[PDB]
Amino acid sequence: DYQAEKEKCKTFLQEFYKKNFKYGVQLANIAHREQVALCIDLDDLAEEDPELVDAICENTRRYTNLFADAVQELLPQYKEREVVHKDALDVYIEHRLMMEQRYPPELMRRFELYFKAPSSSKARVVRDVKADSIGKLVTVRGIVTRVTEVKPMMVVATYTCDQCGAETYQPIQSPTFMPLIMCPSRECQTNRSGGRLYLQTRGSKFIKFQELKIQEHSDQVPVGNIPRCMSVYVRGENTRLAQPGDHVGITGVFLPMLRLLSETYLESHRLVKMN
Amino acid sequence: AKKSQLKKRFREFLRQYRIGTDRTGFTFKYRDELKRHYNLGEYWIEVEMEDLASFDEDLADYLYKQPTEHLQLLEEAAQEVADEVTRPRPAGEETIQEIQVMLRSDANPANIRSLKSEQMSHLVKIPGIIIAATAVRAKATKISIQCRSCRNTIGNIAVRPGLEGYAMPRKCNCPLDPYFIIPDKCKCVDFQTLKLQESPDAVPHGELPRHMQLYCDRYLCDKVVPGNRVTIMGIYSIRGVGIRSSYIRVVGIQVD
Amino acid sequence: TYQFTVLFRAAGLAGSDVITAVMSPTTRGLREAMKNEGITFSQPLDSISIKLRKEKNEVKLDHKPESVVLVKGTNTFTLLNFLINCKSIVAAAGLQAGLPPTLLSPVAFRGATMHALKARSVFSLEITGPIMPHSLHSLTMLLQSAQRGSFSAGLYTHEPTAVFNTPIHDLQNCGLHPCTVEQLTQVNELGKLSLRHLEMTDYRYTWK
Amino acid sequence: DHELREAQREYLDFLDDDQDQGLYHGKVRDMIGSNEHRLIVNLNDVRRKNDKRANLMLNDAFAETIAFQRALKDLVASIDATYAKQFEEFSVGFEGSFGSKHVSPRTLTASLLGSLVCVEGIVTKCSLVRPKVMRSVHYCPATKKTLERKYSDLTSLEAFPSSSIYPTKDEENNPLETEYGLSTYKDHQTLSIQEMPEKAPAGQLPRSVDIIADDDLVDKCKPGDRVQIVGIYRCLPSKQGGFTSGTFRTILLANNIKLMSK
Ligand SMILES: [Zn+2]
Ligand SMILES: [Zn+2]
Repeated sequence: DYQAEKEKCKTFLQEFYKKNFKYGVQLANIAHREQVALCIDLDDLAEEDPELVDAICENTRRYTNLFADAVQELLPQYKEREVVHKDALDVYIEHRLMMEQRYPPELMRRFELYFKAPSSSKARVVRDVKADSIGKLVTVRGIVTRVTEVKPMMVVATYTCDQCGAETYQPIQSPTFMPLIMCPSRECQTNRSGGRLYLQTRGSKFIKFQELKIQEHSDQVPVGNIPRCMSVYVRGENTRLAQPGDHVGITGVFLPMLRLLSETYLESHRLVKMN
Repeated sequence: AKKSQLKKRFREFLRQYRIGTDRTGFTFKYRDELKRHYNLGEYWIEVEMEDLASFDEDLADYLYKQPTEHLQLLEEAAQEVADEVTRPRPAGEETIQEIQVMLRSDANPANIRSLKSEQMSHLVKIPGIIIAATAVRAKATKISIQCRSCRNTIGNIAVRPGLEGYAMPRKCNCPLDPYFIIPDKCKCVDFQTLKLQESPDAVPHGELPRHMQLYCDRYLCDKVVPGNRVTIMGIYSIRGVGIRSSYIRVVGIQVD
Repeated sequence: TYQFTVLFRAAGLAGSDVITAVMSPTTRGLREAMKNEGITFSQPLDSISIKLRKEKNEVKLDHKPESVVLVKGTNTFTLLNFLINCKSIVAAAGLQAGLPPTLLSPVAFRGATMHALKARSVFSLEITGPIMPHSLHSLTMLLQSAQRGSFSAGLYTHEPTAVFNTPIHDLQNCGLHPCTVEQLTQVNELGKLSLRHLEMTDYRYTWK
Repeated sequence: DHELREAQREYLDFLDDDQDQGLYHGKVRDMIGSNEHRLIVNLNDVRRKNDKRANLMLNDAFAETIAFQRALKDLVASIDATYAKQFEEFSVGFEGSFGSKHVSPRTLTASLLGSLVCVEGIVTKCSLVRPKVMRSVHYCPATKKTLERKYSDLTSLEAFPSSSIYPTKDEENNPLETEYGLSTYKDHQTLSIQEMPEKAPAGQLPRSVDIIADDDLVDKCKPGDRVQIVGIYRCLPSKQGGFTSGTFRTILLANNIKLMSK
């Protein structure tokens, strides 16, 4: 039951021994817009319950969302000193609400949650990341050979139609998508003629994106064999954290690329510049 | 139909042709050869064209002008005769193998530059020199298809010889085109493509030699290597606006 | 069975003093299975890679008449139970799949079926079928009187049962002629060998 | 199928070499202990114990291979149930003496299709080890239901073109989410073998054959090696639009890769 998992995650988050509430303080900072990246460490979960550690290590896709939702639920009860920001997204939302009186959780989200590899986990070479570790948590190491410039990536789209006033939503969970052509709002359906809605870039959500290629250390590579590469996707605060020619060790998720045989990429979670 | 009559006439030719005179003795030439080759494991025969003309001039004249169907009928007749000559076969060899018929004649050879467009789908005899060859690939003869949705099976489909395919059905009898070829339920034969170059003397002055693509099948594969002078007997056939590539289905090779 | 043959003997036969049992074509796996059940038998005829090398001397004469196994004493009862409960007596694949082993006996038992040997005279006399020693002895006894002590016999033997002649050292109610009992209570002289020609001239036996 | 049932019974009897010399009973235990899922079966032993199965396997590899794999799975389940539960299907590899099936890329004609062969040559090129999908486990957040699906392609035994990969909607159009960690993936590599340069006729180009490796058979040899591949020989049908040219290419599935020089 995923609900029980979420309750267990919340119970861990609210009460953490150190009894310094590291998670509580950090969630309060996030509610105060003082912190964006929250890195959950798995050794603490091992201290409480190692079964959850094994379960989260087997599939680091659902439990990331579970942790994000738990943090989102815990956030409201820590907003003490209101806000001191001037977000354009918040201005757009405020004016839209004012007109409304006259929402996906990801849309109302600015915290990114990442996990840290437990001390038990050991680093692996690029050649050692086989097909039996798809969807699991891995820790590769190597030399970065190429880094791309940071570009915005659409996360959720926010369309507006001239005929109606209800803004349309379109989450983007794929590398490619097709923009909405006709407005599906019930106001337009009643009119029997869908409006030619347009995407409002001001009300949309964008995230920093970066792509880098990690190679293999020459000494570790066998003499006969040639070195192999790997593509790593970096999003969020982890961007601008690596430069070409740097020895790094990356903890992330091994996933295939879909667009029966497929390519693979690494979803980075924690980047460390080892030597 | 007339096809049955033609097949019966070919069978009679195979079973009744004899060589020799009553002063020495008579020996059936093609029945004995068929028996000997089938027992040896080589499933082919070399039928001359003057012999067939002497037995039945009409039958020879229907092979010099419509080689496809008449050659197919001749091959089926050869298979039936070979089956009847060695009727009590040893255990495990009950099924009868298919026989390939090769043709030969003593006519004067033509030239590659003399092949007009009127002589299409006719037996031709052109000399030349081989300058290229390809790897021995596979060509299907019997295929079985199966629907992707309702898994209906339509087996024992026959594919025409030469560089000619088979248009797959659209209706399932299950979306449009639901049929795929079953991999293991396919019978294949050897397959090769050569390039014949005009003889070094027939080439006119101040002009480069011309070429022609050839097609070889079954026991004709791996018989000629590049650099050999050959005399080819085959069927002229086709594989810009309305332009079609033309090749030569080889049915006989005489390496010189 | 379809792989091996056993012969149970009473107490006193072949010079022994207790119940015996002889298995001619034994294998290493079957012998080890016997060891792990309490049977005490006795054949009268990489570190794991080194252990296999040691077994090579042991596994040389397997599937051959030199792997004869002799069980004695009360161990025959456990041998009977093991054979009844064994999983390799009945073949699971082949022509003799599912057929239980054949039992032969000179006297009646529960489930027995009376059978007869085929006799036909051509002078010569031919007898075919499973010939047990008492039948052969009785036939010789009859032919001695009938032929006035002059006849010759040609015996065709079943080879996988020739090693049963390997030496091993109150039967009045067993249901045998006293002469046959006297003959069968001797010491096995032949070894891995069986009679192939018997000749009787002037009431004297000269076996070949 | 009755024939398949008979083959399965005979192969299960062959594998359970317990009351005989414990060869293939020990081998299965060794494979389980070493955490593998492929058993190398020498067919000299099969020919010695059951000649009919040896010849039938050499002449019809597909059904006999399937039966042998299922018998091996049953025997492993007998030895240890949990280990058999870990792996969906076990694999079998062959070795020994094949007779007239000891061929080279030049003498590998089209009459050997569907027959277990053993090809000798020298590797020329190898591809990259990319994963392949076998089973995908989906989940519906609305109904709290876990869906499952199996896939197959034309480059595997029991070939079948499977479509509708990675479904996204339920019967009632409920959203579906794919759990990558619960799905099963396997490797895939493609090689090419060439006839030995010393045994190739002069003038003519050397011949070649394309082979397919999967699972533990990947990254077993590099270009320039003298190898000896063993596996089934089969054709790959090609369809263009609504037409088939009829000139299919030939592939060699592999179940045992052995080096020679070492
Ligand atoms: Zn609208
Ligand atoms: Zn259908």
